[PDB]
Amino acid sequence: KLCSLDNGDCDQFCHEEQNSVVCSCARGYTLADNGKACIPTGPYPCGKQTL
Amino acid sequence: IVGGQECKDGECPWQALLINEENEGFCGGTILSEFYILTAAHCLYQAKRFKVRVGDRNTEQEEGGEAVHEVEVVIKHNRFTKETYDFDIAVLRLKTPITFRMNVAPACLPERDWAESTLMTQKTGIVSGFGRTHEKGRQSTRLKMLEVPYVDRNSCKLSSSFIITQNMFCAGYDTKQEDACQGDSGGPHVTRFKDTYFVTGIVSWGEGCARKGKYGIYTKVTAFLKWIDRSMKTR
Ligand SMILES: O=S(=O)(/C=C/c1ccc(Cl)cc1)N1CCN(CC2CCN(c3ccncc3)CC2)CC1
Ligand SMILES: [Ca+2]
Repeated sequence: KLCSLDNGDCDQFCHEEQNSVVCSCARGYTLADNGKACIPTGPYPCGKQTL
Repeated sequence: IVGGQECKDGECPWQALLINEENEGFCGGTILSEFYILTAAHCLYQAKRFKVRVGDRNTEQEEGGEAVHEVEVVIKHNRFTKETYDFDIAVLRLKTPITFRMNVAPACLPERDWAESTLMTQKTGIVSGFGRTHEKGRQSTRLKMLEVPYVDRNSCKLSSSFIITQNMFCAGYDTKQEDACQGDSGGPHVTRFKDTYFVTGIVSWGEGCARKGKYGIYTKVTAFLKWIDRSMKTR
């Protein structure tokens, strides 16, 4: 818990619903298996520099 | 964009340009998705009829990554007014979809709560545009980018000569000669979080460019989220 700690260890959005942490991602991403990391589901996901 | 660096290959892919009949950029925009562009409402006045350009980093040497799109419908906020510049925001529905390629990609829209507490509490944000590199010079040929520290909401109000509404926020420097300028309005104000960028503001206005004592005024994106979603469903 404590999305203030280090964003609750999420990659993006962090919610404190109930007693625990709850991570989520922007449209175009899917939450990983660890419920923390965000994974792109396309070749050009938002907010990512096309380097 | 006075001061600041040049947007290198792929660094500012969500940048957009509003071009008029003369085919000259008059304002900026942010690519939200393949069909929508984010811009300032007051930019809708500075041009007769216009189109938007993506994947363009040098207004001189044609780059194959470019594309021109026509506007299907402009959703301009009703509450907007030139007297206060409050609600300086608008969303554009493109006729044809944007082909995401290098130098052409959308910027993420964040959740309101998360953003205000994690995004806007960060030290800096990034602003970019093809606008003047000087208060008196001409529109820039190269797309620039500028790291602009967030400004304590209080200093903002004090330094400002006008009512800084709750739909605006300050960013820039007090003395350093760096800040947006004309032509840059409507452009993207993005914040970085773990290599992923988020739209946070819309280049709105300022009293001159990089003036000592003054700051850059940006439309608070987090305050129109639900409005932007509604707009992407058109309304
Ligand atoms: O030099 S400029 O070209 C701007 C460059 C610039 C710099 C930083 C940022 Cl982030 C955005 C734009 N110029 C200055 C004066 N205003 C015209 C002003 C008219 C009065 N005004 C207000 C604001 C809020 N309530 C009531 C009145 C602000 C705008 C028109 C344009
Ligand atoms: Ca070009």
